[PDB]
Amino acid sequence: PRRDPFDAARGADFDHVYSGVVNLSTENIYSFNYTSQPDQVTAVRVYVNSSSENLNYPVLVVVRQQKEVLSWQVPLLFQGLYQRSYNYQEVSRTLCPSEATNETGPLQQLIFVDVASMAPLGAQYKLLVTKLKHFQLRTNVAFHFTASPSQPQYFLYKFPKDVDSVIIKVVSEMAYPCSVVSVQNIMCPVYDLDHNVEFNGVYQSMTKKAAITLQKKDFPGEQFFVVFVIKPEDYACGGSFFIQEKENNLQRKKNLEVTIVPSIKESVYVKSSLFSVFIFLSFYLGCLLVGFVHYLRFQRKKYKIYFWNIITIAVFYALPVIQLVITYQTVVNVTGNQDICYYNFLCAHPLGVLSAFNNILSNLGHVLLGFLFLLIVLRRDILHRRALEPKHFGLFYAMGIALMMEGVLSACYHVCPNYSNFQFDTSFMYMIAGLCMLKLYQTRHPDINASAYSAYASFAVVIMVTVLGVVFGKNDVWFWVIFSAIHVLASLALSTQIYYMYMDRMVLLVVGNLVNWSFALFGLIYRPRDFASYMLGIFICNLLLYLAFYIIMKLRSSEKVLPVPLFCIVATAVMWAAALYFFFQNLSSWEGTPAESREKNRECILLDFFDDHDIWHFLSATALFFSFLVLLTLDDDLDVVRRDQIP
Amino acid sequence: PRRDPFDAARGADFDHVYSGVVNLSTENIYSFNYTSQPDQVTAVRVYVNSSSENLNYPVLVVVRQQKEVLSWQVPLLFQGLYQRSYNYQEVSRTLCPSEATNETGPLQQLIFVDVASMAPLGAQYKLLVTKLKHFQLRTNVAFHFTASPSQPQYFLYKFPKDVDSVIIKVVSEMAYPCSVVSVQNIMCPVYDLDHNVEFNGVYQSMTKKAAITLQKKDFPGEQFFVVFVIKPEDYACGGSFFIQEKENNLQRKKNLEVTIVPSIKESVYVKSSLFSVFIFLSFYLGCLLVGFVHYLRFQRKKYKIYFWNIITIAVFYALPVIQLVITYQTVVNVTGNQDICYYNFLCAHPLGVLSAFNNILSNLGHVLLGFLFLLIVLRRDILHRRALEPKHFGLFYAMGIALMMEGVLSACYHVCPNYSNFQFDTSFMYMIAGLCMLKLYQTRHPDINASAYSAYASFAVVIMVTVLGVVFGKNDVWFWVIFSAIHVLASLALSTQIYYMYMDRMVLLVVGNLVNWSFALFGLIYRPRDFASYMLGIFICNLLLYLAFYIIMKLRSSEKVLPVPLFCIVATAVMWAAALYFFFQNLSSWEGTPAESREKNRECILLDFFDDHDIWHFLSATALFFSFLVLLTLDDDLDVVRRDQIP
Ligand SMILES: CCCCCCCCCCCCC/C=C\[C@@H](O)[C@H](CO)NC(=O)CCCCCCC
Ligand SMILES: CCCCCCCCCCCCC/C=C\[C@@H](O)[C@H](CO)NC(=O)CCCCCCC
Ligand SMILES: *[C@@H]1O[C@H](CO)[C@@H](O[C@@H]2O[C@H](CO)[C@@H](O)[C@H](O)[C@H]2NC(C)=O)[C@H](O)[C@H]1NC(C)=O
Ligand SMILES: *[C@@H]1O[C@H](CO)[C@@H](O[C@@H]2O[C@H](CO)[C@@H](O)[C@H](O)[C@H]2NC(C)=O)[C@H](O)[C@H]1NC(C)=O
Ligand SMILES: *[C@@H]1O[C@H](CO)[C@@H](O[C@@H]2O[C@H](CO)[C@@H](O)[C@H](O)[C@H]2NC(C)=O)[C@H](O)[C@H]1NC(C)=O
Ligand SMILES: *[C@@H]1O[C@H](CO)[C@@H](O[C@@H]2O[C@H](CO)[C@@H](O)[C@H](O)[C@H]2NC(C)=O)[C@H](O)[C@H]1NC(C)=O
Ligand SMILES: CC(C)CCC[C@@H](C)[C@H]1CC[C@H]2[C@@H]3CC=C4C[C@@H](O)CC[C@]4(C)[C@H]3CC[C@]12C
Ligand SMILES: CC(C)CCC[C@@H](C)[C@H]1CC[C@H]2[C@@H]3CC=C4C[C@@H](O)CC[C@]4(C)[C@H]3CC[C@]12C
Ligand SMILES: CC(C)CCC[C@@H](C)[C@H]1CC[C@H]2[C@@H]3CC=C4C[C@@H](O)CC[C@]4(C)[C@H]3CC[C@]12C
Ligand SMILES: CC(C)CCC[C@@H](C)[C@H]1CC[C@H]2[C@@H]3CC=C4C[C@@H](O)CC[C@]4(C)[C@H]3CC[C@]12C
Ligand SMILES: CC(C)CCC[C@@H](C)[C@H]1CC[C@H]2[C@@H]3CC=C4C[C@@H](O)CC[C@]4(C)[C@H]3CC[C@]12C
Ligand SMILES: CC(C)CCC[C@@H](C)[C@H]1CC[C@H]2[C@@H]3CC=C4C[C@@H](O)CC[C@]4(C)[C@H]3CC[C@]12C
Ligand SMILES: CC(C)CCC[C@@H](C)[C@H]1CC[C@H]2[C@@H]3CC=C4C[C@@H](O)CC[C@]4(C)[C@H]3CC[C@]12C
Ligand SMILES: CC(C)CCC[C@@H](C)[C@H]1CC[C@H]2[C@@H]3CC=C4C[C@@H](O)CC[C@]4(C)[C@H]3CC[C@]12C
Ligand SMILES: CC(C)CCC[C@@H](C)[C@H]1CC[C@H]2[C@@H]3CC=C4C[C@@H](O)CC[C@]4(C)[C@H]3CC[C@]12C
Ligand SMILES: CC(C)CCC[C@@H](C)[C@H]1CC[C@H]2[C@@H]3CC=C4C[C@@H](O)CC[C@]4(C)[C@H]3CC[C@]12C
Ligand SMILES: CC(C)CCC[C@@H](C)[C@H]1CC[C@H]2[C@@H]3CC=C4C[C@@H](O)CC[C@]4(C)[C@H]3CC[C@]12C
Ligand SMILES: CC(C)CCC[C@@H](C)[C@H]1CC[C@H]2[C@@H]3CC=C4C[C@@H](O)CC[C@]4(C)[C@H]3CC[C@]12C
Ligand SMILES: CC(C)CCC[C@@H](C)[C@H]1CC[C@H]2[C@@H]3CC=C4C[C@@H](O)CC[C@]4(C)[C@H]3CC[C@]12C
Ligand SMILES: CCCCCCCC/C=C\CCCCCCCC(=O)O
Ligand SMILES: CCCCCCCC/C=C\CCCCCCCC(=O)O
Ligand SMILES: *[C@@H]1O[C@H](CO)[C@@H](O)[C@H](O)[C@H]1NC(C)=O
Ligand SMILES: *[C@@H]1O[C@H](CO)[C@@H](O)[C@H](O)[C@H]1NC(C)=O
Ligand SMILES: *[C@@H]1O[C@H](CO)[C@@H](O)[C@H](O)[C@H]1NC(C)=O
Ligand SMILES: *[C@@H]1O[C@H](CO)[C@@H](O)[C@H](O)[C@H]1NC(C)=O
Ligand SMILES: [Ca+2]
Ligand SMILES: [Ca+2]
Ligand SMILES: [Zn+2]
Ligand SMILES: [Zn+2]
Repeated sequence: PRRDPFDAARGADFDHVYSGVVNLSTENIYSFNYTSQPDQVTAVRVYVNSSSENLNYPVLVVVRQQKEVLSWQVPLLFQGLYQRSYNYQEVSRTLCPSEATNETGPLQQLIFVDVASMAPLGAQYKLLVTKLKHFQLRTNVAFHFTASPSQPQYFLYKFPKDVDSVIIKVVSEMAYPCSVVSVQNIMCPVYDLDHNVEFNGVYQSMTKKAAITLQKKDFPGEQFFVVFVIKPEDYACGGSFFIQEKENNLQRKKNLEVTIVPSIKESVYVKSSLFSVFIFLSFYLGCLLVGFVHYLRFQRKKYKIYFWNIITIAVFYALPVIQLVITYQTVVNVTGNQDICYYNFLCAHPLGVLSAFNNILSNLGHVLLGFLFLLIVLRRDILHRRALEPKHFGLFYAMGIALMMEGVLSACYHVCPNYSNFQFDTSFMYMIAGLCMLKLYQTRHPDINASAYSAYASFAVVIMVTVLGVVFGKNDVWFWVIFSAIHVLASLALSTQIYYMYMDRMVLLVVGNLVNWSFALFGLIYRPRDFASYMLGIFICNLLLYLAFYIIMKLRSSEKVLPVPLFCIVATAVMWAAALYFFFQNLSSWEGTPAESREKNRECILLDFFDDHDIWHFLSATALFFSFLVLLTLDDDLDVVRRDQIP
Repeated sequence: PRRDPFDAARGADFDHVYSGVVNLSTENIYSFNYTSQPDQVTAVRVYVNSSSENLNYPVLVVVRQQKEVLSWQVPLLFQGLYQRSYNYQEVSRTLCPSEATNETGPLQQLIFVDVASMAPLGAQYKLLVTKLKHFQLRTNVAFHFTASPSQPQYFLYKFPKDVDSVIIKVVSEMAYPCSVVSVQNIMCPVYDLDHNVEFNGVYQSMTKKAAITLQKKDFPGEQFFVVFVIKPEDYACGGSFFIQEKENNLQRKKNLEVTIVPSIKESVYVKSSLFSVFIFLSFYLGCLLVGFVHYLRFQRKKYKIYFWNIITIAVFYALPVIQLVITYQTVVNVTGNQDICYYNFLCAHPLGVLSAFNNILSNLGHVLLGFLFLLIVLRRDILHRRALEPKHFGLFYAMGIALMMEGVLSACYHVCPNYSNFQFDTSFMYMIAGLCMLKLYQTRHPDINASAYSAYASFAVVIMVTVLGVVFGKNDVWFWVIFSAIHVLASLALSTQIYYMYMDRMVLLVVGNLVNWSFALFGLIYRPRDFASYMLGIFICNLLLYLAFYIIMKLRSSEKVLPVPLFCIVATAVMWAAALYFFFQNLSSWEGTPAESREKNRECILLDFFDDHDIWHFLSATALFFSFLVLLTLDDDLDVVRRDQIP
């Protein structure tokens, strides 16, 4: 079979459109010839059109280079998820470039394009082969382009000498189509197809936003390829089947803008760590100063088992979650799949094997303030015991331990947030609250009744409300039924609690009922994603309302308050308002697909290191500490009445 | 460029070897022609050989059919993991068949094969195109074949009219190379390459064994393709640098044998469920019978808060694990990746959305026997309270709840076992043991000391030993250090405990030390994969061994025993022996890669439903129940001594 390609290989030119017709007894060969100079990269792009009547007899296209062969067919055919098919009549591909070194010198390159078909009568085609002027990407310079499910794109980036780490930020002005962004190494071939893109590099599915962080040391040669591949359907990105438009002539054209920006330096790490440590060591320093001043001026002129049980429970609850999150982080590091953790990729600063270092360093406040509260409670206990030789000190010990464990579990959860972890930190608080309530009720004894046995009934209702939330997830009318059930339960539980402990009585009862109804309407506005956290927030705010009612009844001239109580309460109110502002900024969400969560990402504001969530962590820790301080030292004037005052 | 393929397309013959030389000015074209008859499937296979000097100028091969174009190059190039390359001189592929049905009638088919190269002098090649006689697979008939990294294979299976579910079992005699087995649907194209095989169907990585279960209703047309693809390196399958035989020219040939077998029916499900329920309801029936007999013959002629605390802890520990395993199962069902859960794939029988129904139904014994034990203890407590108007009843309630929770947590773990789940069920037991020991020590009071505070020191040593095991995993001499440490700790802890409670005393001390040293030797022989479970087993065996000294001392004519105690001890001894036998048959392991774990899979022996692990579950539950019964009813004869006997 002696065939000479050069006999019919037409010497073709770049940037020229060739029309043709091919059938069984015909085949078309085009020969393209060019030269590559040193220290310069040239990419070639091939475009083929064919009309859609060629369904049973497509047009087969083959591209031959010195070491590679590529091939496809027009129109491209895609298989849907629900037995549906799509066809695209325009196909474009970029051929893998070969860099030229000064030692090698300029090289001559030859390319062959073969177009064939098996149509009995004839198939029409149009061909166009061009060079790419915009192939190499520059730092800090935004680049716009367009992609299609049959026309994938990819570009080249070279690391600058000084830069040690970069971030690729990709933004589109509209979702649907949804795509995949991949980063791969230089060596050919380049996997830019739907069925092999998620094989080599690191990739992220995206609809409106995407961000990837890279380090120089992981790329030999200090260069990489960025590949953009569109998908035929939006099922994987939270959408439905094909959204046909007026122009859809099948095409899903997505307009994209890409930027590559250098990352921060380690001085930012040092400054952020020092600030975070000092802002909370200031509390210890101030407490020591106040104690020293009081000693200089004013002085001159049983529960152990209830502590060790909680310690044991905390340790043996914390260990497995630590192991699980370690496994998650290792898997994410190894595989390169970045759709596992729901980070805030715009301000996820890594350190070592850690992906988001800031989100873990932000939890220092919980631990430090819990330890300081434990120290204060221990001081009070020691002083009381020495004076005797103040009854619920075990409750305050449990409070401090719960604060510290909240910090620890939040740090564990933020290693890799997904939809299989929030439950641990949500449920530890339920366990601690149940233990504390049971111990308090037993310590109070029945005596009269006591009260009306509402506490364990409410806790049980909480238990199967959590069970029901586990069973049915956003299931028809069950959602509204359980929502109304829990709201009414909280309402009448607060009602009976305030009644069992006189116009102020029913005035405050009506106020509390109105506040609970306001909570109900707020929940009606925005549906609650998770039931356990919703109930926990309602429970905490109900306790705050009860504390407010208690202090308002104490402030009716029956008793007095020291400077420390009202200083603590005003600090608590201010800090709670400040924290509640930041609580409503959600930069990610495990409720939806990773792309939808990525749509909400935001840059960070404080010293270029901390986003809204870190500030929320800080403020919540401070507010909880001050609220606990209010709770502990509220009854101090009653010490004036001697002979075994209120405990 | 008008070119006629038929001018040089030599009419070629099947099963004939064609040799040739091609270069820049020469291209070889072969035309193959055949016919497909109705109700018959034919597949075509293409083979290309090329020598090794064609490194910079390979041979490019293109295959053209009516609706598909395929292409590759010889020698095939593969990229390693640490910057290495491999080249293969022989390539072969199977073309996607098109089945002809009676309404369409026989179809004439034409195929073109084009061979080209850009060598400046000349490149040699050899080509052979054949039909496949053995393409369709039959039921219960083994089939042998051979595969290579550059010669993937795949076959077709059609569901019989009556079989509703099948199992594909693949077996090879030697690992290294390690391969991938995939199941996909009928519609072309077929992904049989390293970079796209894990995209559409369901797949498993294998070295010696593989097993996949399929249901008919998931496949339109009731047929599928089974694809076998070998890998260039063994890194993903627990392997090191690829092994090269003395003979090998590079080629990693793998001999495989594949069988397809129908699955079991629902009658087995019904029979197994009935047997599992009744074998444990027999205990309730016998207890009721003995109570009725005792009533007919012999009669004719404070802790509440502890129970509720334990219940709260159990519930709020159990829930998040349930959510986590639900998420795991949903993910493994959706993504089709069967390397996530470490099942025993040879006897994993699905039901609904459950992948291994037997491994969960085998846990009924724990729950049922725990309920029976709790009922017995409650009866004893009620009778004692009625007689008064019997001290550690809270401890026995704790044991019953612990049996409940062991059953529940093991059932949760077996939903999808991997290297993230054993920690929960391991740690709950440590938490329960610590709480119970603390309660016992506090209630018994120091009085004298009490003892030497050995228990708290031992538990602390357990604490940071578990922490260290979390930190260092098989890290050089540290492994041996911690091993010797906890064996020594157990030895002297047991020595102190027995000494604090007389040649018999020294005899028993020597016996206990020798037993602990035997444990140390056994641990030296086989390394402990997990530290926490090793410590738990050591503690359990030491506990029943301490019970052994207790009874042997009690039978020194000072006191007697009733029929129930010695029946219980003989029962627990024999059932512990049987359970310990079944405990050493490991059919899966998360220590290694999924393929290495699959190497240990085994069929199931009991009623075609239950493997060895299920028998272990049953026997362990029964043995634990009888040991608890031994503990509860050991001191009954001393009730003869009235006036406030021992509590
Ligand atoms: C019975 C005696 C006291 C028991 C003490 C233990 C239980 C009280 C909570 C202890 C501190 C845990 C912190 C609570 C909540 C927040 O961290 C989280 C947000 O991550 N949940 C949320 O839901 C957000 C917070 C909701 C805010 C409500 C409005 C102020
Ligand atoms: C201290 C007062 C009583 C406390 C009661 C609660 C704590 C004791 C443990 C209760 C039983 C839990 C189950 C134990 C073991 C097995 O399930 C597992 C293997 O699945 N571990 C294993 O290690 C296997 C079993 C090892 C057996 C060794 C030889 C008998
Ligand atoms: C479609 O195929 C037919 C034959 O199957 C082609 O007809 C002849 O093609 C040769 C090839 O160069 C010409 O030399 C003859 O002149 C053609 N015959 C006639 C009567 O025109 C036909 O050319 C093919 N279609 C196209 C567009 O090339
Ligand atoms: C293939 O079809 C596309 C779409 O019909 C053609 O793209 C058009 O190109 C012209 C430039 O000559 C533009 O003015 C039009 O706006 C384009 N149409 C669009 C963007 O929808 C393309 O020229 C055709 N030919 C090739 C070789 O691609
Ligand atoms: C290798 O290429 C050279 C030129 O590029 C071929 O030399 C001529 O090839 C044509 C077509 O095959 C023949 O008609 C001439 O007779 C060849 N010239 C000579 C001097 O032999 C050469 O044939 C190619 N190699 C092979 C094996 O065909
Ligand atoms: C390609 O090379 C292989 C290996 O050299 C050839 O396979 C040999 O085939 C013959 C029969 O023709 C056997 O007797 C040998 O044992 C085979 N060698 C092996 C398996 O290593 C093959 O024939 C060559 N040609 C083609 C077209 O594949
Ligand atoms: C190799 C490059 C990244 C070095 C840059 C130095 C950075 C990574 C170092 C310098 C100061 C360090 C911090 C100093 C103090 C603390 C508080 C301590 O309780 C936890 C560790 C932590 C938070 C350190 C983390 C690592 C740190 C931020
Ligand atoms: C025995 C009882 C009454 C002791 C009560 C605890 C005392 C020592 C605690 C409770 C509230 C504390 C204050 C709370 C907040 C601040 C603001 C901070 O920027 C400096 C420290 C300072 C000023 C703390 C000093 C110590 C403090 C006064
Ligand atoms: C009570 C106080 C002392 C508790 C302090 C807990 C701190 C030190 C623990 C809790 C959770 C831990 C993290 C859990 C998981 C991982 C992932 C692993 O790949 C690197 C270490 C890292 C990031 C751990 C670092 C240490 C860590 C932050
Ligand atoms: C040594 C290897 C084989 C251990 C296997 C563990 C890996 C493969 C498992 C363990 C935990 C798993 C993840 C658990 C939860 C999620 C979140 C979900 O939205 C997508 C699936 C995903 C991301 C799972 C993917 C597979 C996974 C990462
Ligand atoms: C005592 C406590 C721990 C018992 C908790 C039982 C809960 C977790 C169990 C009992 C019944 C279970 C359900 C039974 C059936 C189905 C239908 C299936 O398509 C999805 C899972 C789902 C919805 C199960 C989810 C888990 C479930 C709700
Ligand atoms: C959405 C789920 C998953 C988590 C968040 C749920 C909890 C923490 C949320 C949901 C409803 C919220 C409350 C709704 C309304 C009010 C009244 C307003 O004057 C102060 C804030 C307050 C009191 C909110 C506090 C936080 C809250 C209790
Ligand atoms: C302890 C509590 C009751 C103290 C007072 C809390 C007040 C000051 C808090 C609670 C609810 C908060 C608001 C909740 C929601 C929003 C909408 C947002 O787009 C801007 C901030 C804004 C408007 C917050 C401002 C501060 C706010 C009004
Ligand atoms: C549609 C096909 C699969 C129907 C076949 C019937 C099978 C699946 C049915 C028939 C009898 C059933 C069992 C009957 C009793 C029990 C004990 C109970 O404590 C849990 C459910 C369990 C274990 C059932 C599981 C499902 C079961 C085995
Ligand atoms: C108050 C004290 C003495 C109560 C003692 C519990 C008695 C009633 C229990 C403890 C051990 C029990 C036995 C344990 C196991 C079996 C084997 C079974 O195939 C028949 C019932 C039988 C033989 C049980 C009968 C009831 C039994 C004897
Ligand atoms: C104290 C007794 C009553 C507790 C009984 C617990 C049993 C009924 C619970 C505990 C764990 C549960 C399983 C946990 C996870 C899943 C996966 C989900 O996709 C289907 C339900 C299934 C398979 C649950 C079935 C019911 C289950 C086995
Ligand atoms: C109070 C208890 C819960 C604290 C337990 C601390 C444990 C979980 C922490 C403390 C120090 C941590 C280690 C610190 C550094 C490294 C090196 C890194 O390459 C792998 C993770 C590893 C090995 C961490 C694993 C988690 C770790 C061991
Ligand atoms: C291997 C890890 C992961 C889990 C298993 C650890 C525990 C359960 C194993 C390891 C060592 C084992 C012991 C080794 C030696 C003896 C003495 C022999 O006469 C009876 C079995 C007995 C008493 C074994 C019981 C089970 C045991 C304690
Ligand atoms: C409570 C205990 C001390 C009762 C006596 C336990 C005896 C009978 C048990 C403990 C360890 C067991 C052995 C463990 C492992 C093996 C190796 C296996 O290939 C054959 C069975 C054999 C040899 C078992 C036989 C039974 C065995 C010897
Ligand atoms: C409750 C959380 C409190 C957080 C305290 C500070 C957290 C410090 C965490 C670990 C820092 C070092 C480990 C990070 C990766 C180790 C790799 C390396 O450092 O080289
Ligand atoms: C401690 C565990 C004891 C196990 C008791 C029996 C387990 C029964 C588990 C659930 C059975 C029904 C759920 C299985 C899949 C439901 C889907 C379906 O049946 O259609
Ligand atoms: C490609 O162009 C160069 C420049 O003139 C020429 O020397 C070379 O022969 C051309 N290649 C072919 C195959 O014609
Ligand atoms: C290659 O050599 C030329 C000759 O001066 C030089 O300009 C160029 O920088 C060299 N390439 C590199 C990468 O240094
Ligand atoms: C293939 O063989 C059949 C049988 O003789 C013949 O009719 C047909 O023309 C052949 N195909 C071609 C392209 O000649
Ligand atoms: C098609 O028709 C033939 C004619 O007898 C028959 O044998 C064959 O079974 C039919 N095909 C099917 C799928 O039934
Ligand atoms: Ca590449
Ligand atoms: Ca397919
Ligand atoms: Zn958080
Ligand atoms: Zn098990």
